[PDB]
Amino acid sequence: GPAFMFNTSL
Amino acid sequence: TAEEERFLDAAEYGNIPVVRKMLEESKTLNVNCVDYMGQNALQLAVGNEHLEVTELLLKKENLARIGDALLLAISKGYVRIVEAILNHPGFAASKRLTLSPCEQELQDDDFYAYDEDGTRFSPDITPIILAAHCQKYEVVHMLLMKGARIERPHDYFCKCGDCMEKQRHDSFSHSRSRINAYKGLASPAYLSLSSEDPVLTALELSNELAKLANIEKEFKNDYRKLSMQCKDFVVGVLDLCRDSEEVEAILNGDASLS
Amino acid sequence: EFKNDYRKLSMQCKDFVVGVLDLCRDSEEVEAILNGDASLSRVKLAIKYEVKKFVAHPNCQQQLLTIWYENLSGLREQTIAIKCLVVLVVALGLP
Amino acid sequence: QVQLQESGGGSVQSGGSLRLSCAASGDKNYYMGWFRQAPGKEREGVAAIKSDGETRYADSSVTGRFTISQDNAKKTLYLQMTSLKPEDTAMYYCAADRYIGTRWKYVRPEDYSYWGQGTQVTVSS
Amino acid sequence: QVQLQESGGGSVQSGGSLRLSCAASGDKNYYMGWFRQAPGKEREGVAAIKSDGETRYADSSVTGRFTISQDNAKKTLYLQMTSLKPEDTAMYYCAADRYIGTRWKYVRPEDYSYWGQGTQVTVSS
Amino acid sequence: FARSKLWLSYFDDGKTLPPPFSLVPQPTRYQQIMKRLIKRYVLKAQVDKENDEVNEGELKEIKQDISSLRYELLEDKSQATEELAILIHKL
Amino acid sequence: QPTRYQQIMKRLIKRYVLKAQVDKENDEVNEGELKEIKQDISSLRYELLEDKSQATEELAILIHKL
Ligand SMILES: [Ca+2]
Ligand SMILES: [Ca+2]
Ligand SMILES: [Ca+2]
Ligand SMILES: [Zn+2]
Repeated sequence: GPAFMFNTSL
Repeated sequence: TAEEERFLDAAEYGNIPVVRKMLEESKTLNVNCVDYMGQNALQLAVGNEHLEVTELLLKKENLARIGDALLLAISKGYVRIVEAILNHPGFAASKRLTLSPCEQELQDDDFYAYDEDGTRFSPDITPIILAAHCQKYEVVHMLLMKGARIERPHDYFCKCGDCMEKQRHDSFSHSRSRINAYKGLASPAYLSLSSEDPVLTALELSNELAKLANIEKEFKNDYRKLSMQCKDFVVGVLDLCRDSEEVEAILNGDASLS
Repeated sequence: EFKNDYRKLSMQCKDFVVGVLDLCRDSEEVEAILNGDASLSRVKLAIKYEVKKFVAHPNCQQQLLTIWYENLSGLREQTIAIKCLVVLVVALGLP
Repeated sequence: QVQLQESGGGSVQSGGSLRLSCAASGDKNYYMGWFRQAPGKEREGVAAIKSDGETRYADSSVTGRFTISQDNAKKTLYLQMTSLKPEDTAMYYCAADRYIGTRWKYVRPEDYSYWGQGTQVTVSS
Repeated sequence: QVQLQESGGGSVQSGGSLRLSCAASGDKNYYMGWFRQAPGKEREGVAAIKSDGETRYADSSVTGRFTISQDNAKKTLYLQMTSLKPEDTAMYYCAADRYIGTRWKYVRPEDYSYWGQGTQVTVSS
Repeated sequence: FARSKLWLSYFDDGKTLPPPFSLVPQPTRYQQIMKRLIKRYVLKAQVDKENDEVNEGELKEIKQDISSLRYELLEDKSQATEELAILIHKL
Repeated sequence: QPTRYQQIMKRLIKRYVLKAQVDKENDEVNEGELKEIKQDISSLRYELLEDKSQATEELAILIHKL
């Protein structure tokens, strides 16, 4: 979705 | 009834012990009872930011105003309430977040209705558009993770079937619908989190909104305001550069000062 | 002596009807605010009562433009020079 | 101290109709209501009416079938009970109070200071 | 009331592989998950998956070695267990619920209303 | 506003030709719309009020909420002590 | 995997999002924001008072056994 992932599901 | 008067006050003022007790033992209670403004328990709890009451209400099936409570929560930026509502099978199981405002206005399921007739916001305003309008960066990210996108409103002189029949039908809902879509596209919350190159996207969108200001003379101020939003977003990104490499990326794009 | 008190209250009624007009979202709602219960009864009253922001509001203006260009859908989006061009065309052929 | 005495109770077959009367003796009874207490349970509200006539009914089971009313001038409180059910069998009290507050619209027994003796209503199916 | 029945459990040697199946009977099971209860301890989460397929796994010991999945259309819940360890010996339950909320991402047993009978998994080293 | 007055002069059918060439001879639907807009206005007005700056009096109201809450809780804590104090007498 | 320009863009956008959130937190507090805190105390009061009542009922039934 988002272009950038700044954070793999936690 | 007294049970509904007591229940509505408990939800509105966050009386969690009473809300939980009534949702458990009471068999004569209508969770969809409304107050003097036609707001049920869910809308009263969301408005006052009662997350614990909100989750108790959503466990109760046949609860109404699910779609409006999400929009109300998004408008106030209650991130914890939003993810509680977005975890209601009305949203989780279906594809309401993914579908466009036009596709939304074809379902006619009155999901985002706040009362017998009408919606709290304009019917063309989807959850993602509303989150972009309010500039809720975390809410936009949550909706983007679900697949929600803003559909571009097409060109003004578009001769497709949709743009022809919508202009013929109302021509005022259509004009306001495209402003709302562009008001979400031009938001820094959606500009930064949607495209891989927000600076390029904002520059191109700024020109597109500037041209529409001339075409739509009556809504010229609305489009000029949105153009300035894209104009000072790229200035804001340029202001954050701290070394030459970052500046050379913003100015030259991917030394031709493109 | 209490002119400022009454002028302040008049503006409160002036921007209430502008506020209600600002909330209209489709043509039917606008046609209810402007035409009352297409005779623009409330638009004429607002002009008569000098409620300028009501008449100048984009919701009212878009309704006036539609009546202004009744059968001139093409001429609505034409440039100013073309509109001035058709004035001369009308002027030359007016008889 | 206002004096409340209940009358009209008795034994009725299911689906029948009953009318309870409450004679009030005193002036500070601006708030009156009817309360039932089924055996083995706690006293719960049924209806409550102000002096101006604003009423609220406890739950939605009694709404539409129970009607509370007051001569007001004649100092009498009435409870019109229609479509009686076996679960309606209880001891019915009328209570009065000079003031209740924001909690009046809940019909809660603890908000009423003066109570009658109560009349037994037994609905048989 | 959704009916959950577990299958696939048994005795496996350490480091082995197991696959647990959960047959669901009902429609309001938008949230399902797997829970284990080792003897002498409390029931704890293992994994949880939504209808759209968003999953979360309890702890990091089961991450990468346990995989939860659901036919969804065919109303079946699966737990692929690989690299079994002796501490994985427990009783495994599948639970379902119509709604969880902000606490879904914690995989907490108290948030699930419908439970299966549970199948015993005994990993021997 | 002035331009609209110019437009309204031409909406009537009487002013057709230029002066030189003019010589030759249960609730109704409106009530439903009004109810929607007024409710839309009341809710919008309440949202706009909630966007106003918070005053000292509004903050003092919250300060008194903590003041009232403190007295209720401390007395409630004292109720636990007295209940346990009399519990020792029986034991 | 990402190009160098993508790495720079990700840094600046995250730098923008955090800077925008800091600037929002510098805006004036409205009445609605304060009402949210007033309801936090309202909800907290009901939870605590009921919790205090739970202590009383537990001790009330403790006397019956004793
Ligand atoms: Ca203020
Ligand atoms: Ca603010
Ligand atoms: Ca809260
Ligand atoms: Zn089109």
